Amino acid sequence: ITNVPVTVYSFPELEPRSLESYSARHLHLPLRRDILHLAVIYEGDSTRRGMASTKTRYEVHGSHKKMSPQKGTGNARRGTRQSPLMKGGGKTFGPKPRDFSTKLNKKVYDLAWRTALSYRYKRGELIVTEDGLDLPLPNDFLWLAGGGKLSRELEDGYVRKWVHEFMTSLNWGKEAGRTTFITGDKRPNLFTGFELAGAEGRALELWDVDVKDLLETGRIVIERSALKEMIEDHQSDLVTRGPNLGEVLVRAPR
Amino acid sequence: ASILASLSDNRGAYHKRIRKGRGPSSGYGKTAGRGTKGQKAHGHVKPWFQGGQTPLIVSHGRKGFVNQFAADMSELNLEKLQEWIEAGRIDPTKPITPKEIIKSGIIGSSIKDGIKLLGRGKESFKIPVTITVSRASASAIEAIEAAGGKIVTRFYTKESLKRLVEGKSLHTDKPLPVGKEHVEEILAQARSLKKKYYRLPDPTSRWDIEYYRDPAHRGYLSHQLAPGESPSLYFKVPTGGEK
RNA sequence: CAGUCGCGUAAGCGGGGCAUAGGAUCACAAGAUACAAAAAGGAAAGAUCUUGGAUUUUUGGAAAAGCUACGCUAGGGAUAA
RNA sequence: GAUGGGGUAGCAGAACGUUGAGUGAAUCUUAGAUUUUUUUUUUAUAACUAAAUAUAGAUGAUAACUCAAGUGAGAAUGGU
RNA sequence: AGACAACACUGACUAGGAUAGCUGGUUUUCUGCGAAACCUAUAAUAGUAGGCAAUUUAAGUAACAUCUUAGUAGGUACAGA
RNA sequence: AUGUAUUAAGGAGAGUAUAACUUAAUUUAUGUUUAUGAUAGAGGUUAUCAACAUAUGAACUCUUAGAGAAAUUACUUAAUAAACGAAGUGAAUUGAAAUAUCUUAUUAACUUCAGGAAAAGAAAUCAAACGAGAUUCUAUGAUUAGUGUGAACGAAAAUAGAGCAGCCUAUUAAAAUAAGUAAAAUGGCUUUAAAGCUGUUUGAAUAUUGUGGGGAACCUUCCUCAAAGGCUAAAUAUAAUACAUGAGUUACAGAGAAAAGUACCGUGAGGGAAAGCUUUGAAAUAGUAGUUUUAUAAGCAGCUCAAGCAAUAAGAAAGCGAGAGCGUACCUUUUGCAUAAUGGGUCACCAAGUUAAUUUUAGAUGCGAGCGAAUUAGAUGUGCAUAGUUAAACCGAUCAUUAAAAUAAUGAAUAGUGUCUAAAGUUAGACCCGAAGCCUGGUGA
Ligand SMILES: [K+]
Ligand SMILES: [K+]
Ligand SMILES: [K+]
Ligand SMILES: [K+]
Ligand SMILES: [K+]
Ligand SMILES: [K+]
Ligand SMILES: [K+]
Ligand SMILES: [Mg+2]
Ligand SMILES: [Mg+2]
Ligand SMILES: [Mg+2]
Ligand SMILES: [Mg+2]
Ligand SMILES: [Mg+2]
Ligand SMILES: [Mg+2]
Ligand SMILES: [Mg+2]
Ligand SMILES: [Mg+2]
Ligand SMILES: [Mg+2]
Ligand SMILES: [Mg+2]
Ligand SMILES: [Mg+2]
Ligand SMILES: [Mg+2]
Ligand SMILES: [Mg+2]
Ligand SMILES: [Mg+2]
Ligand SMILES: [Mg+2]
Ligand SMILES: [Mg+2]
Ligand SMILES: [Mg+2]
Ligand SMILES: [Mg+2]
Ligand SMILES: [Mg+2]
Ligand SMILES: [Mg+2]
Ligand SMILES: [Mg+2]
Ligand SMILES: [Mg+2]
Ligand SMILES: [Mg+2]
Ligand SMILES: [Mg+2]
Ligand SMILES: [Mg+2]
Ligand SMILES: [Mg+2]
Ligand SMILES: [Mg+2]
Ligand SMILES: [Mg+2]
Ligand SMILES: [Mg+2]
Ligand SMILES: [Mg+2]
Ligand SMILES: [Mg+2]
Ligand SMILES: [Mg+2]
Ligand SMILES: [Mg+2]
Ligand SMILES: [Mg+2]
Ligand SMILES: [Mg+2]
Ligand SMILES: [Mg+2]
Ligand SMILES: [Mg+2]
Ligand SMILES: [Mg+2]
Ligand SMILES: [Mg+2]
Ligand SMILES: [Mg+2]
Repeated sequence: ITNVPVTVYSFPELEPRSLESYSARHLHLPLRRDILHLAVIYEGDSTRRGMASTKTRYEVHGSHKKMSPQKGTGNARRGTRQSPLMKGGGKTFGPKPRDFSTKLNKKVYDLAWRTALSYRYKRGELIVTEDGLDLPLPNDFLWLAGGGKLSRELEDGYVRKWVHEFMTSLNWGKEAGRTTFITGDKRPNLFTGFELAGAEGRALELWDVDVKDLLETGRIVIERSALKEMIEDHQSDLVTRGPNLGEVLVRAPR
Repeated sequence: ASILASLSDNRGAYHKRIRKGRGPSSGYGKTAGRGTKGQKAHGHVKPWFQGGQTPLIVSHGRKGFVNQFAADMSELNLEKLQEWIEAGRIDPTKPITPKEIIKSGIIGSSIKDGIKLLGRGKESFKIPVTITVSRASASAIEAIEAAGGKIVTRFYTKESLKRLVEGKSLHTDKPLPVGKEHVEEILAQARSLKKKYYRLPDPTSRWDIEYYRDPAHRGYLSHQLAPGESPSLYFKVPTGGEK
């Protein structure tokens, strides 16, 4: 079949409420290890700082006078003191601050983004959720935190406990790998809840996700709108002349 | 186990790395593949050096010159123009101007000094079109008209073609009128535009003027000629009779 | 093969000499070709073809004299006592 | 009941090891992780078994795959 | 006196800025193949380039080597005057 | 190392509560918040058991009045390093396989002057018949045009980005619009012959009602601009300080300096160290212990054969080895080395095909007559290929030569492009170590 379904769940209860349809070239591509490899190694080269510096014999401090007479000493002839053979000499082929970044075609990088997204779809590790996804922290606790009655120490000591027992019930905690929450924008509860308890998972903004982030944890919990915006930006391989992108087969029962 | 711990490139993609001067059993050890105490081992030989013998470029000399004033045309064939019309990429009902030729991808993404229509596949071209190019071969002018079309070779420049695709200049297959009579007619057309549109330049040199002033090339300036007049600005058609 | 000349009845022969011993480019000079002509019309200076002047004789083509026992450095023992 | 088997200059292919990084908020460790040694085995530039000595819960070690090099020294009247 | 000018003077010391067709050195293992010291040119003859030609692995083969049979080129050893 | 922010004169001597810094070397006050902070006590030397903010007393000598042998004299409310900027002057090593033109190189260096930056700057600019619209910095354009015998050197238009600002009534005080000037000859610089700079000798014109300059020898038409008068912030250079980042260093590393321009060397200019911590303890080397062999023998000390000794005990033989035989170290360099040819006292550590740009190839892989990049509606951003041919254009699936042409012949025609891995050509230190010498600025009688 050319199109594959994508169930949309309600994050708190994980109830299937809507059904969307995506192309088979979006979430059902063959697994290409070479293509995924080239996109992961391409991202590491860009994150590298590449600033290591070393001095050569033409940069080491000191005078370029000849150390000893050419003849008559009875020792090996020597020139300047900055030679690689001397004690404090410079490294000939030492590291220098340069650019470690490589290039990768946009169409190849966009194929690896959808190949890593299909690897999670066929394994059941891609759980799309309705927009607005945020950790449903208790209401009374949120009333105290905002009030300022609770201290910072206790405010963090509770979130760490709730997030732990909330992720173990869902079997999404450190036991079953970890979870990555990908939302459109930053959310207070979600992002602040996974900054204090990071062993259970992490949260990321759509603009801060890489092909490597889609393969690290155990599952990817992405919003409905975020997923559509991720495939629309990484379909340069497909739309060059369309394919089903978020078509609603079953609408939410208002 | 983990997906990140199981990814790799195809084996054929990887090639042996040769680190010279790292032992005898590597095959590139002591001398590192240089030989034994020569100029190629101690220093470097100039690339142009032949041992002292004079090169052929000096014995024979460099022949000819490189023309720095020749125009660079984007060659377009009828074999390819027909394929674009059958595919729905060039609407033949409307005039096929340079703006529509460049934005169609038929001559590529490179804009050059002009576009010349060649006559490859002229025997299979039977679509009536109204094309306007910079030049056209004799074999293409008859094929375009044999099918019931119209062709006009206008004068363009590299900057003029860019402004056409950029919308900064409107296309027109007629030269600018000269004379006091037309001053108003043209000024009125400019006011109604309500937008700054650059004008397409006209040929100023002797050659370019003569190229578009003759009917053989279907030049846009051919009207300025008489049935007995010649396109040349200097030569004239002699008279044959008893004198 | 094309062009067009000579000799010969004709067939045919002739792109120097019975054969084997005369160096380029660049620059310069004399002719032709009509290619390009730095806004444009011309031109200059260039390009193509033909041709000429060379102990360019270290003749695949640098405009070039010596001393050191006051001597120096890098090598060779690939050449000496 | 396949064929082939010395090698300098030199050309070519396939690997190991070293240092750092990714997977790694991973795995293992007083029921002994790590211990420059000794020992045992395995077609083995390597790892492994066991022993002896000391005592760490991570600023510890680590398989596998991949990434990047200040990556491999009996030879320079070499340097410290 | 080529004497002296603060270890140095046929031109001091010091800082900055070189080259060396020359000499020496160039670090782990396994596996496969495997030369040349000849020709031509060179301000060359310790060098270098182009060939011959070592290697890699793809297209070809009426390839290449050897013998047999038939044929051909050319004048040595020998022998002769 | 880079980036960001802020700032725009640096050092020394001697002295002092030895965390406290200037003979006052631990001054004196104010406001706020103080555990829900900030990021109901004890303690004035048994001290500073308080942080932030805002004020405040003191702060010596020399560089630095004059003199002089700087830190002295004698006087007195005496006082400003380097790097970067501009102009002037201006080499040589080097390459061309020598070497003169050339290159190195409007370089290094020196001199002057100037500020926190400076310089430059709102067209007598570029373009080409369409138009752009000051200066400065980065990239492409561009191993291009072009010059040069060569080796090599080498633009601009334009595009992208950083900034963006225009004016004379200049936001700081300036013009009655510029004559010994433009320009020419000649001697040079620069350079493509133009334009620009310049010593010498000469020497114009008055605005598109077409006056003057420029558009790369030169004339002409046209286009464009308006010299001989000026102002202007930002993006840029350098240094100091703070902070951020790191498949950067972790003690022979990083820096020359983890207490450093100190110790020490030199008359001097100048040269210039070693050295961390409580952890771990490798090899070489030295003195011993256990097992074993050794005083009739001519061993690169290994290898082949091997008696015997060696475990107080059931089991279990590592090691040392008499005796017999084989074997003339290693590397480099050479036709050829045990060579009495080169190099090494031993061990440990440092120590050599790397990086960038550009130009290619193979393999793998993405797209595909397109590729790549870059981006409500439109446009925007190098390049390569898609058509070949010729000296070159016209021409064109045909083109070139045949002084007219013409199948007469001959030659040339069919998937590209991006990325990764690896090997490479070119230019840079270019795999590493090593000269004698040349030039410039300083030092010393
Ligand atoms: K004498
Ligand atoms: K020469
Ligand atoms: K050129
Ligand atoms: K002015
Ligand atoms: K030891
Ligand atoms: K020795
Ligand atoms: K190394
Ligand atoms: Mg020097
Ligand atoms: Mg160092
Ligand atoms: Mg890489
Ligand atoms: Mg070899
Ligand atoms: Mg080689
Ligand atoms: Mg090679
Ligand atoms: Mg050698
Ligand atoms: Mg050689
Ligand atoms: Mg002209
Ligand atoms: Mg000769
Ligand atoms: Mg010859
Ligand atoms: Mg054999
Ligand atoms: Mg072999
Ligand atoms: Mg141990
Ligand atoms: Mg050594
Ligand atoms: Mg004498
Ligand atoms: Mg003397
Ligand atoms: Mg063999
Ligand atoms: Mg031989
Ligand atoms: Mg010669
Ligand atoms: Mg030589
Ligand atoms: Mg005979
Ligand atoms: Mg004073
Ligand atoms: Mg004074
Ligand atoms: Mg430039
Ligand atoms: Mg004026
Ligand atoms: Mg003048
Ligand atoms: Mg002029
Ligand atoms: Mg001039
Ligand atoms: Mg002028
Ligand atoms: Mg001109
Ligand atoms: Mg150090
Ligand atoms: Mg250490
Ligand atoms: Mg005995
Ligand atoms: Mg020896
Ligand atoms: Mg070390
Ligand atoms: Mg090392
Ligand atoms: Mg290969
Ligand atoms: Mg072409
Ligand atoms: Mg005296």
